[PDB]
Amino acid sequence: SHMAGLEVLFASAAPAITCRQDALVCFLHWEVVTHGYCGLGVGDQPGPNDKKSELLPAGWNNNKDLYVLRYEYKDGRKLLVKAITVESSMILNVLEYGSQQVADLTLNLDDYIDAEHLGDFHRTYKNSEELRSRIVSGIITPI
Repeated sequence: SHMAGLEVLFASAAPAITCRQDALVCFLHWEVVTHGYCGLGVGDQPGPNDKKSELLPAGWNNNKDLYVLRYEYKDGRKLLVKAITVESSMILNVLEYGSQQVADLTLNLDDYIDAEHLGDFHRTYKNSEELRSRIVSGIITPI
């Protein structure tokens, strides 16, 4: 049991996946999404193109140092997700925009992404299952 779709998302974003970070944030998007959420858009205030969507928002990958993404839960529970690049790592930091609850998590790109396999979804992810737990158990659960 892990939900289907990461391969698709990664295909659907494929032109956009250029750096390790991009793949990291792509994996993150699908875990947010498969656990109740719908993406809303880029940035931290709603721009003019806020489609409720499962896809990555347009310009989700413009800034390789900082990723800013807004989500909104199937039923309720809105979200502001920041993936901050630091050296060989990312800091995930996530706000429930309406309980100012806050989650954190740091991830070593050296241990999870392969820059030498970016062009191949099947070898991009070095530790799908650990990466999946850490993210679930560290960012999603603290609803």
